Amino acid sequence: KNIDGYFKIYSKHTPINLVRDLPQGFSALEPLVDLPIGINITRFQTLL
Amino acid sequence: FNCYFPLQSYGFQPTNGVGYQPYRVVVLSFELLHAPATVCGPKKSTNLV
Amino acid sequence: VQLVESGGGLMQAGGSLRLSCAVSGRTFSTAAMGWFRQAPGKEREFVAAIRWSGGSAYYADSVKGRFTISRDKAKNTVYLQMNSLKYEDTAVYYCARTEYVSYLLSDYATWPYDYWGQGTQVTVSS
Repeated sequence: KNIDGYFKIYSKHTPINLVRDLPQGFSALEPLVDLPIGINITRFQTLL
Repeated sequence: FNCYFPLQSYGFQPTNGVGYQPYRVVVLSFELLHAPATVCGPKKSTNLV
Repeated sequence: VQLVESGGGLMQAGGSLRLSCAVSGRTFSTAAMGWFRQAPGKEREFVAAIRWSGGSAYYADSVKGRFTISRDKAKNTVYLQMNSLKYEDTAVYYCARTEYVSYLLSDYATWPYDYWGQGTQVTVSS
């Protein structure tokens, strides 16, 4: 989430055993990064 | 007509009235983020009790 | 800062000439460039102006539909394409430059410019 020019990045890693879709349950994502970019963002993309 | 350039120059001559003379302006804004505080004052630190 | 004019000279009526004016030396900014002309015994007279940003042009009535002013920012050069030449176009043509930014383009017709070229003769023959 980019708020007031600051790009906050939270994340969480967890082991899973499922090939269908998101496992049902609950887990919280902890903040890892806050970049003071001030860059305008309206779109994004993934790289594999 | 009804189509103007949005900007205009200042007329800064040394003989201009103080009201029209150039003034340099600096604005300091302070910020606490969801990140470590890295800007600090000169106040000397002390041992912990 | 120097304004170096070139082109022009002699051309028969109905023909076309192009004037160039190159800006040399360190500039902070350019607001507009202009062409003026002075015929013998007559007052120097506005011909055309161009805003450096955006390239909008303003013309004296006497040259509308005949002359085109244009700019090459990368070459720091202004041009006057002088088409459908008439005897009345015979004059010394002067390049001018200003850093004064007016919101109002028509101001460049009457604004006193800061920098002037040496002048280039245009002579229109029969």
